[PDB]
Amino acid sequence: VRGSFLDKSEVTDRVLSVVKNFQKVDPSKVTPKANFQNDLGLDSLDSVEVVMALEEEFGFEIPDNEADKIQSIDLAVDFIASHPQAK
Amino acid sequence: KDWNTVFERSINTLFLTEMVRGLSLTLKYFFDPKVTINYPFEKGPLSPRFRGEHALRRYPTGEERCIACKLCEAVCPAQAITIEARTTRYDIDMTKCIYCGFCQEACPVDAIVEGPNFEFATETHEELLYDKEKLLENGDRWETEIAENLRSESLYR
Amino acid sequence: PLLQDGPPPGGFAPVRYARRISNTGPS
Amino acid sequence: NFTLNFGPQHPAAHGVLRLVLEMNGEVVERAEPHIGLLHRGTEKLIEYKTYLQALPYFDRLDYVSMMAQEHAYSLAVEKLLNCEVPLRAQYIRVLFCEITRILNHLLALTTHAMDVGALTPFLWAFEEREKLLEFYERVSGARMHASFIRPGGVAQDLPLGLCRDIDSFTQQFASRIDELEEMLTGNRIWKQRLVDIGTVTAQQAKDWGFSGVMLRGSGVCWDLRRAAPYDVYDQLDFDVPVGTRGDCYDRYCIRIEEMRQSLRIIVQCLNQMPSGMIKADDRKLCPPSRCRMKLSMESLIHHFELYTEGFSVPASSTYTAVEAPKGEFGVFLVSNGSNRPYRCKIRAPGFAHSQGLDFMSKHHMLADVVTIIGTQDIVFGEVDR
Amino acid sequence: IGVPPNSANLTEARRRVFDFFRAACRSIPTIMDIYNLQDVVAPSQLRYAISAQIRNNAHITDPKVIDLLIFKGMEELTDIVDHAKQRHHIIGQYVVG
Amino acid sequence: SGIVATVFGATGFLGRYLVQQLAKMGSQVLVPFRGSEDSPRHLKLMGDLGQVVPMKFDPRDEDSIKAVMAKANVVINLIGREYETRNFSFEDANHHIAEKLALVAKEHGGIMRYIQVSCLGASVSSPSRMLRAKAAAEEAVLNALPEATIMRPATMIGTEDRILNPWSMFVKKYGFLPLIGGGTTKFQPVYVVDVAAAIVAALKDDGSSMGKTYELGGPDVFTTHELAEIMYDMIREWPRYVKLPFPIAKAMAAPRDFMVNKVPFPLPSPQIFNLDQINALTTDTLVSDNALKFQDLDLVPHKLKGYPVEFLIQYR
Amino acid sequence: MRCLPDGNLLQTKIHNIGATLVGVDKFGNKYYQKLGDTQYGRHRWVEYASKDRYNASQVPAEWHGWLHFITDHTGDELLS
Amino acid sequence: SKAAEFVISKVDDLMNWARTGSIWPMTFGLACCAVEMMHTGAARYDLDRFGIIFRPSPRQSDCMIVAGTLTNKMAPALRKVYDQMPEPRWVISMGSCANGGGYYHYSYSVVRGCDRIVPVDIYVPGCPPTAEALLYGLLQLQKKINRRKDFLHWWNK
Amino acid sequence: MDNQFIFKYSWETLPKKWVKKMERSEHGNRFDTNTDYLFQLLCFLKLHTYTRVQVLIDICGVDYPSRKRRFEVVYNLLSTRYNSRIRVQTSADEVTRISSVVSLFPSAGWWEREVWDMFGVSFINHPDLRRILTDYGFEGHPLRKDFPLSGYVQVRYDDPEKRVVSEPIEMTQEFRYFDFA
Amino acid sequence: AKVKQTTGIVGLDVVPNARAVLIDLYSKTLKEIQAVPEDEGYRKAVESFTRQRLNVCKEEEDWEMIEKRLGCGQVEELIEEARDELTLIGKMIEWDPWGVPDDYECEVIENDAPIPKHVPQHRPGPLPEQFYKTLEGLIA
Ligand SMILES: NC(=O)C1=CN([C@@H]2O[C@H](COP(=O)(O)OP(=O)(O)OC[C@H]3O[C@@H](n4cnc5c(N)ncnc54)[C@H](OP(=O)(O)O)[C@@H]3O)[C@@H](O)[C@H]2O)C=CC1
Ligand SMILES: CCCCCCCCCCCC(=O)SCCNC(=O)CCNC(=O)[C@H](O)C(C)(C)COP(=O)(O)O
Ligand code: SF4
Ligand code: SF4
Ligand code: SF4
Repeated sequence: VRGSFLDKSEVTDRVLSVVKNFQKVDPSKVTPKANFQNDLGLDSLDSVEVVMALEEEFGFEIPDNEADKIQSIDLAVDFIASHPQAK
Repeated sequence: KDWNTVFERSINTLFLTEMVRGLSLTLKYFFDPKVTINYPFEKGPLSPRFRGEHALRRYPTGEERCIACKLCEAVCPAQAITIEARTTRYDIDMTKCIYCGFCQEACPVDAIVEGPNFEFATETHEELLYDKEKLLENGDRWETEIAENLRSESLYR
Repeated sequence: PLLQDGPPPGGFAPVRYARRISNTGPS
Repeated sequence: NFTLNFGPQHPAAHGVLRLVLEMNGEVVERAEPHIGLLHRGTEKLIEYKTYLQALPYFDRLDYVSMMAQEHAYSLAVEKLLNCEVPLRAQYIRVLFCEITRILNHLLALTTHAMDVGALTPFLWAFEEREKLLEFYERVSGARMHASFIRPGGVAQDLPLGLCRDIDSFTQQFASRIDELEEMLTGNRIWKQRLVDIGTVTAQQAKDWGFSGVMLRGSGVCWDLRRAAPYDVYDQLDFDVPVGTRGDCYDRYCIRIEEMRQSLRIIVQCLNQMPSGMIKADDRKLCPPSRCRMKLSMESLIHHFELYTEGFSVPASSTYTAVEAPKGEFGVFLVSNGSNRPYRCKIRAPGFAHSQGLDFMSKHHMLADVVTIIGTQDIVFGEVDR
Repeated sequence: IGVPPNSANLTEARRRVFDFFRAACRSIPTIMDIYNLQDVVAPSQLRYAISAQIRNNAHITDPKVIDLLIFKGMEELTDIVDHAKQRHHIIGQYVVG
Repeated sequence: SGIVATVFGATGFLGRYLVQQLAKMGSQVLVPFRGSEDSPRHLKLMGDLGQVVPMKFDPRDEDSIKAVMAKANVVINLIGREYETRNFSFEDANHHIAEKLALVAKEHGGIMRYIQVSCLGASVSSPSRMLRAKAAAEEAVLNALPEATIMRPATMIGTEDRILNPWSMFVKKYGFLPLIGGGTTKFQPVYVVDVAAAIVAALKDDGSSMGKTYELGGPDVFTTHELAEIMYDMIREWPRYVKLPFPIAKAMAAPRDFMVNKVPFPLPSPQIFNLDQINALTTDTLVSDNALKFQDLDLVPHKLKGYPVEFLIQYR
Repeated sequence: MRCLPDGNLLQTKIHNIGATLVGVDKFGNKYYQKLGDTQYGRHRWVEYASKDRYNASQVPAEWHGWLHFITDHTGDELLS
Repeated sequence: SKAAEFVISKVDDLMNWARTGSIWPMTFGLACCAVEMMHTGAARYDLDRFGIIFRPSPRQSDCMIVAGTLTNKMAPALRKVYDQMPEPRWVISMGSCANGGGYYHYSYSVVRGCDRIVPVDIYVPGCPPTAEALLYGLLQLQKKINRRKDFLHWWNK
Repeated sequence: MDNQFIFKYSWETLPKKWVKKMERSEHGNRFDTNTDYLFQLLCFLKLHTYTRVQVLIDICGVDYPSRKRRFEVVYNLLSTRYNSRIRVQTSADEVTRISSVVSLFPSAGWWEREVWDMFGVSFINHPDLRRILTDYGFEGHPLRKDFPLSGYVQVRYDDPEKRVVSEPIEMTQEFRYFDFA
Repeated sequence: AKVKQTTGIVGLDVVPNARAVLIDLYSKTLKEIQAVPEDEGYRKAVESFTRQRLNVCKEEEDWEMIEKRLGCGQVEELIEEARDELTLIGKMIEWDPWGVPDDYECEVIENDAPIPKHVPQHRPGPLPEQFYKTLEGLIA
């Protein structure tokens, strides 16, 4: 059978790895609920960087008026885990 | 508007009447003599003012006319003249030069001129970097025509 | 010198500049 | 919409012409010229030249109408210097300007005609062009880039016998114009290629800065020779042809008529040509005679100064325009008191005309684009500078 | 489409910066294809170079200077994408690979 | 630089890259050519006005040789040929000319640096007659000039190479690519630009390169099958390898070698089925561990994938 | 016999018919004129000494002006 | 080989005769020099009469005339057109701009000579060269083509 | 409509805060205005019955390095209705955007592109503001006085890359500056 | 009284009811200009020439007489100018450029360097008398 949404666990692992290997994120604060700005020492430019990295890894563009709400890993995974364009 | 004018317009359109005149006067030129010049046996007309290949001139004694005043180097719009100094170096980059004749106007002793030669195409760029000895050879080769042209043109300049 | 290139005494002959008609064709 | 990228890398259509067209089938939706392929930094170069050394740059802008740009630059320099030109020089300037206009119109008309497939008029017209190039060479020693018209007048006087040969040319030129016309004017194919092509309203022509034939084709009676006369144009009889439809056919007819009027002006200049000096007599701005410089100290000093430093122009700025064959050609000259122009902005009519190609060619066929380019009379030396 | 007015303050200028950075990053795959870089450099290195260029100017406090820098960056991106001049280890002004 | 270099054999593959690099360093380059004046035409754009000077010479004539060499203090020889013509044998093209050039350089007296370019597999006990002649030429040049420097590049890769281009042509014309030895021979192919850079570096040193032979191999070791795959990734085509055993390949490469020295007219050059190169494919040609590599010239060779094979874009 | 392959030389031989010999230079080039009016009375041309390998640069300076209508003086009068 | 050389020289003479008698230039009409080039092809000089026919496509061309200033923006277009020309091919540089940058030599936007982009066979000096000067340059090209010995060089290779 | 009438009538009718300087001279009538009033002044001159300045002849920049606002932008305009010319000028610096007049004069489009290319002055609301004369990827603004005459880079064919490429300039014979002052 | 067949200007259509159109436009203008302060010179200039033109149009019934007395082009061009003046009156209410600022400075220069007769010079000729009446009324 053919589906339309990526699995939640797969998206969680993918986003976790992307944040872990980014540039300035020690893979010890990276939890499935960790916030970019308050808990990862990332400025707004770096958070935009990470969100743009989320786009390449899942192969689709996230709307600008929607990226403003993806501030942690949980909100991210909530977004990509239900978006049909995700691959 | 009227049956006659409509009929005449129709006939002219159908019979291509206006296309005939173009055919006719194209055919008239067919039998007339041609204006082509049989180069290189025949040449186009030129004037004593023609601005061709530069040349350096000497007095009849054999002494060079140039006294290294550097006026031609100063006026040259293309900066194609390089002089060290009588000159010990006098270079004209024939590929920078715009063949304007300013240098000949500036020269106070009629030393540098643009002579009448226009047939000096080369196979290399370096042959178009004229040095002093080449310019003096040009002057020796074209001296009689250059002098005749100068005699002709001295009544205007 | 005192001789300059110019028109001859009386000027040059008149020249036409306008189109000439041509009524050629049996029509 | 598909995109056809058209660059003719040959003088069939300009040579550096580069067009991006959006098409709906064979219908043109948008024409976008890409220019700068002949941008040579002329305006920057001029700032490093004396006013005399800058003069040859103007021969190379609209390099089909050499002496007209020479004339415009000389006029701007004369205006800033308050320099008085002798009458004989004025007449020679106008005579050569109208010869140039004929040279330009012949080239423009017949290259357009060859573009739309009429081959013979090009050869016929270029023989007459060769005769006019001979007058350029007889006065300057150059067929094209004469650098003959200068601040203060002209470089040299006419050689003996030139006026007679020009008169001989004028006696036969009308028949040549008539032959070109009979080849083109009444031919149904020529009319089908040009009638209602590239229509321009008077409001559009004003909005897009059109000038010359591009403006007069739309019914606007405007010619700088009459609106802002210079040299001896106010002593001369000529008509200003204007169009009624504003299309390519009207502009073709206007160019033919302009050649006829130029012939008229040349005849008048030949008959009214006076004797006297061809250079302004102010001994601080004009070269002395060769014999004077070899005989008189003051003359030698002035010659040395003129050919090394050049003359100075008092600090000021002005815009000067002439009716060039392609339209209004203008120079915005800024002087700082020194011997070199501080700024020289060149206003080329082809720049305005080519900018208008988008609105002119809208909703026309692909084959009409070359027709519209030809009616604009674009030379990229002046467009790009 | 048209050239916008100058940013009134640093907040709106920062917003324009973020928009330019997004537009530059989203054009990376096109650049990789055009210059054939698959076996020469990773896309993230391009992203990193763009962000480093943005960071080296992080001390600017005048919104007009920021607007001009953004305009120049847009022009350079457009020339890189639309009118690519392929060299080998060099894209525009950056040593790649 | 005040170096005046006479580069023999500069109208071939490696010559253009070498002349470009020599002109970059400011050297004056003399380019002897044997045939049409259009053969060195592509070299004239390199360098400034007067810096690159092509000159007609004849190989089988000593006067012309010293004539083109009369103005130089550096001589680089690139002359060689991997096949045979009725006029020039393997030993004639790869040994006699090189020895003659070395002798003329000795009688010249002014040649500070002499560089002779050889092949990596050049040895006396080589299956390839061209490699045997190459080793003989190496010995002859060294005996005539003990201070000369020897380069031994591997199969070179580039826009005008004679390995990837023939493979692409054959594939696009037939649909399949043969493998002469089952696609198992190993070799370290090398970017041609790196070979040119190594020659320039040996010309630039403080004198340490004289008397020594350098083995210039690419960074990586491949099988002929492994290279055929870079060609297919790059030419965006579906691969289809066919095993041609050695005796069969030698059979299909036998006619030209047989009738080249018999028929009195020229033959087309071999692309894939050259007998000598097939013989060379029998053994593996690798850079020896005891030799001098791109290191000891302070150079790192470029990897093949990407830029060295970018010319393969033209075949898609 | 050079007329058959060289049509350029043939045109000169044809137009030499009825022409007047004006002079010969030091290289043996021959100079002819007609005194008519076809190309606006321009009827001066040179027959080069070498019927093959002729080249325009072989016209000496004394005759170059006459050939290009720069002057009405022939090469002989200039040399005297 | 007392008989092979004669036949080879005859073959080469035939090849050179064919290639000199049918030269099909493509014109790169960039600036003012293109106008003098147009005059060369016109009735007075009639390049047609020498067998010279101007072609629109580099694919049918044997020669490229670079007539005018070459800018940095245009250089890639010139090189690509040259690369589409089938062998044998020749390049004529016409005028000071194409030869060495001319009046624009010191500009920030101009290529200082087209021989930086393509190999040049003949340089025609002048600004612009007269139409007759271009014709002389084309006759020099014929002279260069007539030294070719393609068949002999290939026989010996 | 002579230059005395234009000067007097414009003094009487224009809003005072639009014009900082008014010159009457045979070299041309000249109005200087702040950048924020340029658009409105040009619209007034175009639309008003007694001026009818319908043709924008050109726009050009002039560089004055000794000035805090180094650039001066000059608008040359023509009234075919009254056979008169007017010059309107405003000053600008390297970072301050000025208003485009394309919506008033469509001919301004390319002249503004040229000012941006040559001098680096930007134009608000210009629909398509990119370089128009220089080579793609050009850096700098050549008509600035501090930009060197020969520029910074040149191009040549590179056989190993099989393409035309750009390198830093190298001059065989440098431009000689002759100082006659 | 004869209807005009062409204006001779491409894109400028004939307006056969040009008198009524002109009267309506001028009346609209004289109404809408009252939103400008009475002290502003723009308002006085517009009222002056608009009232003169309106009076001419009201008096003359034949458009040829209107064109002749005005000295200002065809009635179609007079309509273009009236519409443009109305448009300008709207933009000027919206811009509110009126009044004089507190620290208002303005440099006048009357440069009198002469220029030669032969250089291009615009010499249109005298305007219709109403232009000078408008100007002198503005000065007074
Ligand atoms: N894969 C490779 O390319 C490898 C090559 N080499 C060797 O390196 C050198 C350069 O290689 P490459 O550039 O590819 O070689 P090419 O075959 O491409 O070029 C050979 C050069 O030598 C000239 N030449 C050949 N035979 C003669 C002859 N009889 N007389 C005079 N000149 C002659 C050619 O002249 P012309 O053009 O006139 O025929 C040409 O200039 C050669 O020695 C080659 O064998 C080393 C290892 C591998
Ligand atoms: C192949 C590439 C093609 C495109 C290349 C384009 C190159 C463009 C080069 C110029 C780009 C710029 O500098 S664009 C101008 C950038 N300058 C500024 O933004 C100054 C203000 N500073 C800040 O906003 C913060 O310091 C900041 C850290 C930035 C974010 O804020 P945070 O701290 O809250 O994260
Ligand atoms: S002709 Fe003009 S550009 Fe050439 S060297 Fe003489 S003065 Fe200089
Ligand atoms: S102007 Fe005449 S005399 Fe002076 S340097 Fe030049 S050539 Fe010699
Ligand atoms: S060489 Fe002279 S005529 Fe030819 S394009 Fe350049 S400037 Fe124009």
